[PDB]
Amino acid sequence: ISRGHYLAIAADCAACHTNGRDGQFLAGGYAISSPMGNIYSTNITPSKTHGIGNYTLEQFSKALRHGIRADGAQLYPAMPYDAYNRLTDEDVKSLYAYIMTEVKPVDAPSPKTQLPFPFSIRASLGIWKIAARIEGKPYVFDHTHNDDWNRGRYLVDELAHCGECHTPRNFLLAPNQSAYLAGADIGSWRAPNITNAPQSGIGSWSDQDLFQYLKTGKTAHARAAGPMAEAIEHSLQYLPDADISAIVTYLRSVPAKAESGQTVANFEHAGRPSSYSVANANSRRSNSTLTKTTDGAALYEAVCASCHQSDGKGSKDGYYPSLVGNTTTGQLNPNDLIASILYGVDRTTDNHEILMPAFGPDSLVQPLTDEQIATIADYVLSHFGNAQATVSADAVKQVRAGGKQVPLAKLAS
Amino acid sequence: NETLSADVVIIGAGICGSLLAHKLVRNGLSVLLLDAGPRRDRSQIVENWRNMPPDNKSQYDYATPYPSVPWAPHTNYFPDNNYLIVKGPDRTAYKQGIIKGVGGTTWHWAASSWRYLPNDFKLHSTYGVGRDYAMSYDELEPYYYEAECEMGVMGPNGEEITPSAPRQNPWPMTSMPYGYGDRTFTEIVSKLGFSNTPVPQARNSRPYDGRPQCCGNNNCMPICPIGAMYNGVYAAIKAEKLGAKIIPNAVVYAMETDAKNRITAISFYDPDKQSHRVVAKTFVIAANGIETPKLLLLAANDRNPHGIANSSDLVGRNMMDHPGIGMSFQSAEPIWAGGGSVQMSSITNFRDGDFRSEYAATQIGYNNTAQNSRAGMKALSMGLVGKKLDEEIRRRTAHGVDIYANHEVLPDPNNRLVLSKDYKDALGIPHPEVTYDVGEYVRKSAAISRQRLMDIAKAMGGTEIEMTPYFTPNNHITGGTIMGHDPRDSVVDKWLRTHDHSNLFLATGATMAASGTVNSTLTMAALSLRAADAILNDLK
Amino acid sequence: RDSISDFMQLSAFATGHKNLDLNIGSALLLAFEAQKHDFSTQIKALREHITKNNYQDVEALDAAMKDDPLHPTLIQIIRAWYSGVIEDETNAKVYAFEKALMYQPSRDVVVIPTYAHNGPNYWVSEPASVDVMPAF
Ligand SMILES: Cc1cc2nc3c(=O)[nH]c(=O)nc-3n(C[C@H](O)[C@H](O)[C@H](O)COP(=O)(O)OP(=O)(O)OC[C@H]3O[C@@H](n4cnc5c(N)ncnc54)[C@H](O)[C@@H]3O)c2cc1C
Ligand code: HEC
Ligand code: HEC
Ligand code: HEC
Ligand code: F3S
Repeated sequence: ISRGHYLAIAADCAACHTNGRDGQFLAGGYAISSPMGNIYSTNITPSKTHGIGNYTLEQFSKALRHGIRADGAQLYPAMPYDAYNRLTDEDVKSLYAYIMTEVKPVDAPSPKTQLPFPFSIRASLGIWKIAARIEGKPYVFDHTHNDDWNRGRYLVDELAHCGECHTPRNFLLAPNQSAYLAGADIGSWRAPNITNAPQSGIGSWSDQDLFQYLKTGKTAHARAAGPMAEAIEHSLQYLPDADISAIVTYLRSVPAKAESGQTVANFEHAGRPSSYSVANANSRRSNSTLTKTTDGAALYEAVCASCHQSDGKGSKDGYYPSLVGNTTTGQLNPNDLIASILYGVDRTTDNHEILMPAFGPDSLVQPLTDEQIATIADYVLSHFGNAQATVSADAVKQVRAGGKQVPLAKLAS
Repeated sequence: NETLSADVVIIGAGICGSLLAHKLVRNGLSVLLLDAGPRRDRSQIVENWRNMPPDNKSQYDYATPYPSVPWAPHTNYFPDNNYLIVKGPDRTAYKQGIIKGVGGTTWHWAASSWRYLPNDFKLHSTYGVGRDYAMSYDELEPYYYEAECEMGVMGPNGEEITPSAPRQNPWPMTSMPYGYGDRTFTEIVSKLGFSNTPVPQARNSRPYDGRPQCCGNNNCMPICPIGAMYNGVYAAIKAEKLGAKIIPNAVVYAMETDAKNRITAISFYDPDKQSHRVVAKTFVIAANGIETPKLLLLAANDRNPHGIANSSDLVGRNMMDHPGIGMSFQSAEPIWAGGGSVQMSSITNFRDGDFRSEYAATQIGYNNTAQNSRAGMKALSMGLVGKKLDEEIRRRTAHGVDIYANHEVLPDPNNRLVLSKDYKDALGIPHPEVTYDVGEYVRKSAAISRQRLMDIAKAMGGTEIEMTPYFTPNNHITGGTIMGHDPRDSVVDKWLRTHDHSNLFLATGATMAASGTVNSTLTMAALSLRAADAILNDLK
Repeated sequence: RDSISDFMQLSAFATGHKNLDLNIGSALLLAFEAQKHDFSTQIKALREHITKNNYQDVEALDAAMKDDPLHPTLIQIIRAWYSGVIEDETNAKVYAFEKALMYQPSRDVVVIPTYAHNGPNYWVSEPASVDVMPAF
């Protein structure tokens, strides 16, 4: 493929500028759910009327690396232009050539993003950029390290922008470089610690396990879901093996950031040899539409035990993951387990699709309530995952609403 | 309440009613969906089947996991609840199962979604027996495809299986690979001269509609634990998400007709027998081939003394099904039933032919349900202990074979669905009563089918052959409100609208003028979508 | 707990399989005692016969004790462990499904329906031989 096409795949720019499966790609219209509202990605196809067809190289570089449109209006930081701020000039011009040559134009205006006051005016974003300290001298190789480490750092920081989700934000929704890659809460999902910490981060992961997870999202201890599944499916699965190896090499050198209340790695939680009672279920016969089934073990058996086995160790061929020794059930923060139950899993890699059905209110297979989801999650954590984690119905309700509201969003009220 | 007004009101949240409601609410209408039965949870039914006794698993109990409510009871044949009374020489051929609730009897089904042959729509014109449909196969083909895409039907996409229904589009998914039993049966019957071909199933050979791929749980009847197959509760959920109101436990019992014989309102009961009145611009009855004629006959008025839409005296008559002949034996070589769904293939070689002017066309099939429960029960019944018990269980699980042969019955006016004069339910509504006879058509077809089944057993080296001496039901009820062009010889017209009332549609399988050779619910869904088009045309 | 231990050893001898669930065994003992009020005495008599005549396995006990009144109790114990039910009705209590001993001899090939074998297309493989008892 072309160099610009490769850089566009690595930057994952065609995932948020494409409105899902439909919405011919790079036409925009995708609604990113920011804490203040909805931000719509603009038209990117080289249309001379509705797209960026009249963008020069300088204007495209300004939009990509500084968040300024052609007319001078500031771009919302739903653009990772803080991450793209350090792209080399050659990479920027390759991306410009790819946009202006490879992709066909689309003449259809995207929905206008409308944010509540005081976020309505896209002029205070200059103050935000000044406060965030995003500039931003182009990337140069650190000669003290080898080339693989430098390419991995460029991919993680500039192209694949991992820190957009794995680095927590401060009060002003700006990157917190002190807690680099220490995990964050992005909407209803949470990006875990991916530092070199053995117990809290991915330090205890083997190199082959990390490579396999980044290439496919499937590992005996970790399966990608939520934003990670789409990141892998749209961008990471198409990268060369050299790029994934460089990413792993750089990730192994990221300074460790420890969590509070961590003793063992998220994938090192053994399963308690305990389960439900078949006999006790005989009372619940003739009780259609389960509402007297308040037992967590019985609920897991009825809803979850078909695919993940009754002991929670999953299928033998690995299609259904083992909940025992799982990085999602083994996390102290049960956010991702709740999100998995509420929304299921979906990942198309190599034209083959994992799907776990959703079990939220909108489920087609088995709609569960907040209390039932919390009970099942408590059973899973106690018996298969982290025994120190707990789930309440209010936590499930909060995950349903898009996570906890950030303090800054109080200004829009 | 006392108003419950809506643009369209559908009586019955089965697959037909829920699909109709979903299509109607997708097109701007306001829909009120009523169901006599309760709401059901898939996981609760799964728990109920798991705790169902192993003898009820060995012999196919498909109704115990669904509790029967006293106000809207459904049929249970492990110990018989006598809800559906059957009489006649072939009463045993009409003891078929239904489920009442939001989702209906499609809650438990093999999900075999079939298209009828074109000649099945002109049976009388082609062979001189039976009746013709009010519409041709080409008219229902778009609705066939619409139903298949909505439900997600697998199929043998690139394959010249046999003369079958011609397609304009391929199946949404391709049929999943056979298990060991289906491959062995296909080879054996191919050596025997029979064409064993994949069954088109509303199953997931890949993730589809946000639901998982089929992992071969082999419990399609009576409940899928993971949702890798289509249930009408999906259409009900999708319709309710779009604004349709669903009222469970709403047993419709009365209808009011004005001076133009147009339904102005309906009255439905509740578990405490409080009457509620519903007014709408269009009324649809999507209940059953048994419940729809029962409600039509129960709601007789002074304008309609013999029943609603019963001016031709044909409501409840012409009851049809597929009379089957079950058979079980122990194969000489292992078959290992259990890999895949419960019904993965069938012999479709005799679906059509010039013989259909003398005896019925047949469908021969092999049952893919696991034989571990039956093998365990049988080995325990022999008083074996120790290693011999385990060896017997394994051998009978590997060798047990179940075969069936279903036939086509002609629409006979004497196969009726009169209301029972002896039995009533908790609401004082009479129980349904069907007098059933199979006819010389099916009797000759069944002689030939019994010969064929014996041939299949001999080719497999069967032992302990047990062929049922009576005809068995197949649970998809056709006939009762027949369709046609003449108001004096049919109940509904080409668009499933009653000839008596222009305000009433019957989106049910009772409208089909021929039972056909294979399962008949995809035809019911296509007809419901056709009626949806007609209803939208009337109200727009 | 002495009665429960006696029942579990008698069950391990009768079924011939040592790995018997103790909660299923406890429920089975409770239901058997609720059904028969002399069940413990019959268990003690069966164990005394086994330990006195030195029966190597349940085959020898069954062959040498066909006419004794304790044979129905042995057969009932075997059937309750293998099938998970004690009575013979359609509303009988099920004490073991997917852990019942009749689903085990063919478990390596045949599915226990509402629980999944490994993967959505596992059946494209060839099954094992009928003459190989798997495990347990
Ligand atoms: C074991 C089994 C296996 C089957 N296998 C297949 C198969 O392989 N292939 C196939 O094509 N078909 C199969 N069928 C048949 C098919 O799956 C459905 O059962 C049938 O076609 C559903 O018809 P329906 O949607 O019209 O109504 P149903 O789903 O039967 O009932 C619709 C609803 O009507 C409601 N209702 C009834 N009376 C009233 C009233 N007075 N007021 C309000 N609501 C009322 C009920 O509560 C119910 O919810 C099978 C059926 C069974 C039982
Ligand atoms: C870009 C270079 C990367 C890299 C190396 C990783 N991520 Fe993410 N990630 C995101 C979410 C929501 C999750 C949780 C998974 C779940 O919900 O099932 C993850 C998870 C990971 C892991 C696994 C850690 C574990 O203990 O589970 C790893 C190794 C990982 N990521 C690395 C979210 C996102 C993004 C959304 C905006 C983006 C971009 C990335 N991740 C990018 C990367
Ligand atoms: C009952 C409600 C549950 C619960 C609590 C969980 N599952 Fe599943 N699951 C399925 C698949 C296919 C996957 C992974 C993706 C794949 O490999 O393609 C999962 C994954 C999970 C996780 C996350 C594991 C990880 O490390 O991220 C969790 C916490 C989880 N599940 C819990 C498949 C299915 C099902 C299909 C038959 C069903 C039913 C369930 N899962 C049910 C549940
Ligand atoms: C899904 C997240 C996302 C990713 C990844 C992303 N963009 Fe955007 N982009 C946006 C959003 C949102 C905006 C507009 C918000 C604003 O107005 O502040 C935007 C604006 C732009 C603009 C300004 C044009 C205009 O009309 O506003 C350009 C140019 C652009 N993106 C190009 C790119 C390129 C090149 C890439 C790398 C392939 C990329 N984007 C990656 C979301 C994304
Ligand atoms: S039970 Fe479900 S998983 Fe498949 S075999 Fe039947 S559709």
